[PDB]
Amino acid sequence: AKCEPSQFQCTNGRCITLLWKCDGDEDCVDGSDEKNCVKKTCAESDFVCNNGQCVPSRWKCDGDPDCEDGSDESPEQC
Amino acid sequence: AKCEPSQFQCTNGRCITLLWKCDGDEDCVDGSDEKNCVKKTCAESDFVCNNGQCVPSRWKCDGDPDCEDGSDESPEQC
Amino acid sequence: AKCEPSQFQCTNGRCITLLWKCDGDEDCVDGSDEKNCVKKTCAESDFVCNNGQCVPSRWKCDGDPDCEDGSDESPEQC
Amino acid sequence: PGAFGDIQASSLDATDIVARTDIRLLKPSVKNIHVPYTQAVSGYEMWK
Amino acid sequence: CPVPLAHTPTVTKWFKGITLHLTATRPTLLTTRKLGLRADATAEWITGTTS
Amino acid sequence: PYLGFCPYCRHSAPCFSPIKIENVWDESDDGSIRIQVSAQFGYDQAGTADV
Amino acid sequence: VSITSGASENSCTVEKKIRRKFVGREEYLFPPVHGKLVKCHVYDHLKETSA
Amino acid sequence: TKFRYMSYDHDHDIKEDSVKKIAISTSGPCRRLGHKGYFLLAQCPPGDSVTVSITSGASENSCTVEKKIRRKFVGREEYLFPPVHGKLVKCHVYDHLKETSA
Amino acid sequence: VSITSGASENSCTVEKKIRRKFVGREEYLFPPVHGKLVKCHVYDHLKETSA
Ligand SMILES: [Ca+2]
Ligand SMILES: [Ca+2]
Ligand SMILES: [Ca+2]
Ligand SMILES: [Ca+2]
Ligand SMILES: [Ca+2]
Ligand SMILES: [Ca+2]
Repeated sequence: AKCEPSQFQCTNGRCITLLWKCDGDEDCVDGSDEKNCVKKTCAESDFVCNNGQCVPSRWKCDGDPDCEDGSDESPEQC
Repeated sequence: AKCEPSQFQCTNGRCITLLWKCDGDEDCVDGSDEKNCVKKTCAESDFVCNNGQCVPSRWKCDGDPDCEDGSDESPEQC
Repeated sequence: AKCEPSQFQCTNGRCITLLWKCDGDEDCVDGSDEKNCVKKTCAESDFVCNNGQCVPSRWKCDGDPDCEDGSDESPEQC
Repeated sequence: PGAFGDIQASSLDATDIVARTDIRLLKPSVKNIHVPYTQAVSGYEMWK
Repeated sequence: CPVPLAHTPTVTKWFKGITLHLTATRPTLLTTRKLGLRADATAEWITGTTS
Repeated sequence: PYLGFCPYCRHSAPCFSPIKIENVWDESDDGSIRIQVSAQFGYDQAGTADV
Repeated sequence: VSITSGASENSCTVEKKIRRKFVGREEYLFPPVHGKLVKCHVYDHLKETSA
Repeated sequence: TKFRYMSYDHDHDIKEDSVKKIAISTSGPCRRLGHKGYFLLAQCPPGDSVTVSITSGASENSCTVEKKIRRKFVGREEYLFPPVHGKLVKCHVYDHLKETSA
Repeated sequence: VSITSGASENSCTVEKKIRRKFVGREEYLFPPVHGKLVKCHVYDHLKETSA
């Protein structure tokens, strides 16, 4: 039957939700996010937040945070 | 006689909606806008927009529109 | 007693309103505002409005009214 | 009051208007000068 | 707190009964009961005009 | 112009205001409304007219 | 009705049943692009007019 | 004048911001009647949810909670605006004076 | 949808029954944290995808 996440079984026999497959929070002792999944840090003109989310080049300080961590609007750089 | 629009049967025999008459576009072939409505020709207490629309001159740049075409926020100064 | 304002009786024997007990606008000659409520004035770090209800001068003129009478945003004060 | 035609006149411009909208007024309990009035919602509105 | 007073209801009277001409724009909870052995109380969220 | 007592304004509790609603009409089929208000519009302190 | 400037940031409002209004016998949120024109009444914008 | 919260920053320290940058809403914006400690007191129009929010650069996140904040009224008539004239009846209101203890 | 820039400040609108909907079998105002991860469909915010 479907596992509790209705998704893939990891190496220890647990199964994990794809919502966690590439979150960088390795849900299992071996596998999960440890298995290759794509991340690319955008163009060199753009800024990047604590969790690795990019923001557009013209929004590095503008009053509206385009990263949900707020990094593109912190008094540490604005 | 009154007809389709309940407006005016114009000189060329066309039932034209008077809702368009006072618009600056000759709806009928002859007449219509030729029976020119009150273009007031406002004094310089008002600015004049691209439509020739008069609006209070202190609003020529303020961040909020006053004319239908918005010329009262035109990049010609604002 | 519990008559016109269901509240108190003044020294003239009249029904008088505890809602109208503490407010600049005073009432019956005694059995009224004279035993004042907490009308204590704040410290000198607080701006004082025309009603005498103080509010922090850290605010005062800031584009957002802080007194009941609105005194904190007056061009007579800003 | 509250029926159709609760206000009437022979014409809108005439000054001989007559009506019976059950207008009644109460005591001004609050300090602030007032004239508390209670009446039927306009009978013209109910008929509409 | 202030609460409104709905317009006093014109009362029409007849043999062993009353008709209340209620006139209130907002929902108003009318209630009534007899003073006999049985209260027979009633309640209705009257709206607008009604009899 | 002039002032009046509104059932409610900036700080809820009924208070006096230089801007007060006297009547409201909504008979327009387009649903627009025409407001009578205690302030005066289009006139200066001197009473001269100005939009 | 509310001003938002300087000390005069005051407001004011009364209870008006400004329900959605329409003309004709077809409900609409906005007048449609077209299809029919019917006699209706609106408050005109020409402030020179007197009601 | 100010409020304090634990920052997302990884050194885990308390950061401050001015209270005029807080807002509360349910449908339209509420009025922040008073605040004290980790409690905000506000008057809000009826709605199906409550929302608290900040409007301060990086600190512009917000939180909402499902709550049936339906309109209610003292007395016996579903009045929308508090009546200017009428009977005064016993009602319970949260005392805006933050010293009061609930 | 509106361009609030002020430079060409304008807006457009159309009628649409944009009514809140909910996958599953219980009404909710917001996705509650705990419960079955039932199958559902949502638009991938990755603008490089194609419908
Ligand atoms: Ca994971
Ligand atoms: Ca930004
Ligand atoms: Ca024309
Ligand atoms: Ca303008
Ligand atoms: Ca007093
Ligand atoms: Ca202020």
